[PDB]
Amino acid sequence: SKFSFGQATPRTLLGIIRLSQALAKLRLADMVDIDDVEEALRLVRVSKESLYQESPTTKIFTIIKKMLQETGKNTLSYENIVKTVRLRGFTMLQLSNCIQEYSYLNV
Amino acid sequence: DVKKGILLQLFGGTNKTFTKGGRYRGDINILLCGDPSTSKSQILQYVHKITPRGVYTTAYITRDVDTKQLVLESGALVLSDGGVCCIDEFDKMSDSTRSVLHEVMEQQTISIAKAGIITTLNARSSILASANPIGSRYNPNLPVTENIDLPPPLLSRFDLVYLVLDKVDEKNDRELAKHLTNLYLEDKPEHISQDDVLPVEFLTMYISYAKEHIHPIITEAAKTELVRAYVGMRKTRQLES
DNA sequence: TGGTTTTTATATGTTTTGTTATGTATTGTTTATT
DNA sequence: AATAAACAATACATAACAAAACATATAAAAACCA
Repeated sequence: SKFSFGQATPRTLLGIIRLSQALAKLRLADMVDIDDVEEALRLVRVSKESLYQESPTTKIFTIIKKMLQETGKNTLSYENIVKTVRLRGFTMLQLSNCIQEYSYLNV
Repeated sequence: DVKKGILLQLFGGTNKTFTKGGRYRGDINILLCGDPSTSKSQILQYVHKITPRGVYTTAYITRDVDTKQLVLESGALVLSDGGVCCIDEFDKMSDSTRSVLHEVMEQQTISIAKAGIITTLNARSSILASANPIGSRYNPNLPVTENIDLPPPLLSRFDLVYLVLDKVDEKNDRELAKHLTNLYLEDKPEHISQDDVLPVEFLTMYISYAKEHIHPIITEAAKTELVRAYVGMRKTRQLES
């Protein structure tokens, strides 16, 4: 698109490997750790980044949508959603309010 | 296709001649085009490390006055009147020096007509040229004959072209990055021997034995499948290639 | 005459086609050297 | 004859637009039955 430029090449992957080797050479180590690659990728992404210059019931909604993406049944008998809400960490009053809100929203 | 072509390009073929006025050499001139940043230069160096004669780029007759004689003084293709010759950046090359490669495409000769010398001479090896799609690096919305900015007369006479375009996607480039880091997994590739791979010293001995011990004849029995293979591109340089 | 239909004048919209200006890329021209 | 390099002159791709072909609409004229 509009702000795009170039594409990913294997020479850039080789340069990322070379920059990780240079970062390991600057730390005088015989091995390449995980700290060099995450610095090199941050370096190559911030090299182009200068051009731009709660969940209280949303978690319950994602849990209900995960159960709606595996089977897709909007029933009135909830026996598994109440068990995963009990093992998810929160209470049942917010669960009942979320059930009433999404039944009012008709999902 | 590319590795098979350079393998049979260094295998050569059959060079047969007549008694007085005819000669033919089993030879293929190859060209590479498509997406950049892949193994192209690697190949362009690897083959320079395989052949015993070749330059990484024609010669010229001279009337030497000290001995009053027509000497020749050269390098490049002239030196490699045997083996291969590697040329990179074919599209950025000038048009004045394209006329000498226009003769070495299928004629394998040098015809100099200048001050002091009018001489045609022997100059056959095979070219290996790597080119680029102008500024395009290949476009799917344009034809192949216009995307590389290469003349049709000089490209129909080319024996073999190679679309070495990448067309990046999944479950391919992932194996590419995995194979490039698999030798970075260990500090030394001592584990390169337990696979189906011939060594270099056995390969060059087999290639040198096959190039100097086999003179194959093209019988009439393969006539019928050749005619129909020609008409599919027709619906003589391709037939000679 | 009198209503009704048909053509024309006026008015605007749509798509194809051809012209021109211009910034950038290509190509020719000259001179020194091999 | 070829190469190189600095410079000038020309061509080219496209932007912006004009204009003609192609197309429709409706109030006023104009035939025209009747």
